[PDB]
Amino acid sequence: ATFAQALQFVPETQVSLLDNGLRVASEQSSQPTCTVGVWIDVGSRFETEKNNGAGYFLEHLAFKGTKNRPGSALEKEVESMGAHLNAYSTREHTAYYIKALSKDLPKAVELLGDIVQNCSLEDSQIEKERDVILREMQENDASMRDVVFNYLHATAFQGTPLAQAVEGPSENVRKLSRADLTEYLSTHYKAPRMVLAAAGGVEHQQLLDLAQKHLGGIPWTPCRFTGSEIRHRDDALPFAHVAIAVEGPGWASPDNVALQVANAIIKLCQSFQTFSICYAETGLLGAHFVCDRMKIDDMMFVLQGQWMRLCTSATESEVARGKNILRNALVSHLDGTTPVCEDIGRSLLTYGRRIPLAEWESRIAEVDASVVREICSKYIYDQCPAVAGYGPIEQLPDYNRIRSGMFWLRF
Amino acid sequence: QDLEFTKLPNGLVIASLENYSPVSRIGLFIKAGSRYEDFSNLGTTHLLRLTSSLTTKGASSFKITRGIEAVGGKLSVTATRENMAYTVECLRGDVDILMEFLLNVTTAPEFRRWEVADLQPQLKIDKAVAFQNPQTHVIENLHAAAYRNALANPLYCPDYRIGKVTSEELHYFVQNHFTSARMALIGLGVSHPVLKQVAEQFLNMRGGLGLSGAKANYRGGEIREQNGDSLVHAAFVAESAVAGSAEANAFSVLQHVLGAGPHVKRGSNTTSHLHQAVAKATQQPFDVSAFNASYSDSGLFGIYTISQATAAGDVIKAAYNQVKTIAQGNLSNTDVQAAKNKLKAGYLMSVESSECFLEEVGSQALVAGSYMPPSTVLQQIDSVANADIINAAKKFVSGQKSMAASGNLGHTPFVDEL
Amino acid sequence: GKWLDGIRKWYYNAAGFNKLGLMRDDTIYEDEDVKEAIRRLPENLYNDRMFRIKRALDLNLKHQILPKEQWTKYEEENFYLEPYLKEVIRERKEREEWAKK
Amino acid sequence: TPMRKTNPLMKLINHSFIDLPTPSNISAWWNFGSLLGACLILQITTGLFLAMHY
Amino acid sequence: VTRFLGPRYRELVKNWVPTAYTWGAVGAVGLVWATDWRLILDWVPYINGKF
Amino acid sequence: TLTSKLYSLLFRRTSTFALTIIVGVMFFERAFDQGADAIYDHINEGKLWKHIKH
Amino acid sequence: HTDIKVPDFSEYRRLEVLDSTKSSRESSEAR
Repeated sequence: ATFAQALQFVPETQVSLLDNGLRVASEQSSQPTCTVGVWIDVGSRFETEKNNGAGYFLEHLAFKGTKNRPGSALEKEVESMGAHLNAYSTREHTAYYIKALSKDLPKAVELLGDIVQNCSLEDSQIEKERDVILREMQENDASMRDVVFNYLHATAFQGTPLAQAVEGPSENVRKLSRADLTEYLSTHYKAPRMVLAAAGGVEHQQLLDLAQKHLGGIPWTPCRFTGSEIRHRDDALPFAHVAIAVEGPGWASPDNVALQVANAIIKLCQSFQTFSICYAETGLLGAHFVCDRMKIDDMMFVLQGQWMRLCTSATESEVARGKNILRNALVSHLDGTTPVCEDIGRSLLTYGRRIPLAEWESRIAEVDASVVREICSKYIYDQCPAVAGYGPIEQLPDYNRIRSGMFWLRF
Repeated sequence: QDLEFTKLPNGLVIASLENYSPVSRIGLFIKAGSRYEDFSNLGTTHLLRLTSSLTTKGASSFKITRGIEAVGGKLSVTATRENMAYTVECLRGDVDILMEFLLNVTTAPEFRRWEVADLQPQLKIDKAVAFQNPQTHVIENLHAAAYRNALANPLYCPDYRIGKVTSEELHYFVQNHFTSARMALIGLGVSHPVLKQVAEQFLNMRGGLGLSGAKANYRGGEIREQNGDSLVHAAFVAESAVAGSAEANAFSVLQHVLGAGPHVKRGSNTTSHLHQAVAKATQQPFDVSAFNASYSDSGLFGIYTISQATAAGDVIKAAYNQVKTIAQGNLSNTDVQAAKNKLKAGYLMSVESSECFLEEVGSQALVAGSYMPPSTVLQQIDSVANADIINAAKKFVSGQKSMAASGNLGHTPFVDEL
Repeated sequence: GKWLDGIRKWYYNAAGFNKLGLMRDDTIYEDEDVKEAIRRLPENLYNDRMFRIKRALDLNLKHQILPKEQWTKYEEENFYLEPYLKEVIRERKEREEWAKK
Repeated sequence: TPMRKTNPLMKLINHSFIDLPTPSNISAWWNFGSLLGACLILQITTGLFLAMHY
Repeated sequence: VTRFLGPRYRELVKNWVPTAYTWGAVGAVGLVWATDWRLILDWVPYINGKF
Repeated sequence: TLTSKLYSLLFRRTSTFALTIIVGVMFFERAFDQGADAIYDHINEGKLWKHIKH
Repeated sequence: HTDIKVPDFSEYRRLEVLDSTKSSRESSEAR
């Protein structure tokens, strides 16, 4: 029927708590496939300088061998089942998930346990991963958007442990011994810091039984935003990359929805996007655009003018359009077993509960033009920003010019 | 609930589902594609899918864009060598406006010549960004070097046609191919009665057939693109069976025996025979897959390899040998079952996303007219036997090869050598 | 020789461009011949010169000086721009000599 | 584009004064030139008021 | 003028009314201070040096 | 906190910043002029004719 | 590219009054 009724149609995600602390969540559906994964509340933010690349290295070698079966055997079993075994690591989250058939739900869950509980850190495999990661860092150096975002994080958080990259420095990965990885696993991969989330054609009782069988052996038991800038000049690069951000509220904040609407509200730029990267207690709200050498200043002016217009003069039609865009993006994102499973895991990790879609719609409905402009002025207006520019960066206005453009003399 | 491929009297095959997802998704799949254009209007379809937002007879470009944005939905155009889909996604209560926009875009477009001229430079940028990944470029050269009549027509307009696509050609193509009998309307969130109503809005659509032509004749030609790239991408192929045939299922199971793609993050592809062979063939980084495309008139099963130039030949040779070994009959039963599991899982997992499910239903409606449930697809996959796979491998090995390569090309063998 | 070398070393130390991390060729006036000589420099030398000049400008703006350890040493200086500038001047003088005949 | 880069008078003012590429290491001596203009303005203003009675 | 007759422009004017009032106050107080009007500068509690 | 209200009310919008600047200009002009006059009168007390005329 | 470590700026940062529970937003407002 209506949008609200359709949201009510969405099945709930049953959540149970094991004895050791593991939080098992599921969302029953009629799909013949499923995606079962383990989300660990451990990331680059929790890593000191000694082991900045520990989590990434463990992500690399997790699928290359467990104690019960060698890495070749594990990969062969995954391939024979027809499933896809994938993993990712952010500065605050880690995840190992398996996209499989519903009838393969048991084995897959067991597999996850073998990946998490008893991980085999073969020294030869560790050296192979060292070589591979040393190659991979140089490979990733080509992608300038990720380099720009890493620059932005490093300059924005600096002294905070939130500024170090997920990959970690070359010297760190070179010297990252096996004992360091084992200590990282021991101190980090432990319930209740973990969530086993599944979606698709899965029954919550079956998932709970499998979690108790294979994930019951797990042991029972100041962020600061600095408005700095970084600009790496390289005129040989064809286009300049710019990412400018300001402090954003963490996961637990009602203002996130209004900021999402404002970003949705926001062509000189060849490719211009708006990001609202949220963390536990901090966040980066801003824009990333690619530019010609001769048009950086105009694009920065246009973006800051849009920011000021939202902060001061936010009309009702634009806010309604932003709310509709946000609703459509929210509903369309949660299409497919993998996206909903990832949402379940992350939401349990950050928000708690699962924040159903009806509450999201009600919160969006609360949002108003007055609310949009008030929150934008709260977070954007007259705030010292963090800027990251990858060459050719010469026409990019100096930090004082950008900071001055962060406010209006007419207002 | 289940779909029902109701066919309207004019010929418009209308199908509806009742997935209670808050986003209603509608899709108009026309049998028009790049194969249906010829040398006279080559590259017309590439601009045709970029003119979705142009002003129509019943709605203006500004009106279309602003209404679609304000509603929050999206209107996208997907194109392949046989079919063209207009997919519109909106909220449940916002179906009528975007459906009218879709009607205006497809049935009665008004290609204002100045708007078409302004849009034409976008062709260069779209072609360049789409050619950023080497796979698409090599596959385009492969289709140009394999077929000669219909499927050889590129998806992206040729460089010489970038600035000379007149609006008259667009009108001719639309009115000769966007006809009722060559189209299918599929609605996922939309309940069947309103889908019938919008189909009734579509009732007076052009005529009852189009200028379908050509047969996609096969040539054993090759295209070589001498570039300075350190990495070389090659793809050598042989004519497989048409789409929707048991032999097509055999070729797909064969490709999954050879190894279509990775299954473990940063995996070594232990099951993939091609990856294992090339690993001992060459030590530098590589990537080998069994390219397999199926069409109404013909098909193409082959090997795609990304390797170093100095090792290129070796790599492909190894890959070739693997298929030859399967052609000799060295195909066990365990890896066959593994490949069948891979194919079934891949199909079902692709069907998960509503976009891909809509695309699959639209393609089935266009080529069959009756929905094929996934259980029947799984049964057909299981029906394939080892002897059929051996026959498919023999057909690939014995057939005339067509190859397309790009890179340094200092060591890549030619078609006769391969 | 020895006396002249001592006087030259004294002048090099007295001239403060070594304090800012600069080399002698970085100090030369940028006229047309020097502009073409810079254009003829290899990319590595051009980038090194550009960074050294930028660092010197940054230090001068801060009214600071590079640490005494990091100062350029008279006995360890490269005259990278000398061959290119001499060649450019030679070509210009050849053109003028032809143009005066 | 900002209004400063559209109006021709604003174009001239922005190009010559607002967005003029100027070396960062410029010392206090380069101030004096600007001071000179100011002095001129003073001499044009003050002297003008002297002319009303001289 | 016809194009400006719409709800959005009314909302914009409502948003900018506080700014207009503040700038008008700035201008008025600046004029009073610069001219030393003393018609108005007599009411203010302080600034009663104009005996 | 002092700033939590001051900056939010006065220094947030530049128009309010200018308004408080002008009000402060008035008050500072009056008080500074009075203080400077008092200092000058005290420093050379008796010399000035304002005292003599009494 | 991962060598993104910004050199220490602690010697230039405004000396915080105290290590109170003052939020970063409040400190920025004060500065």
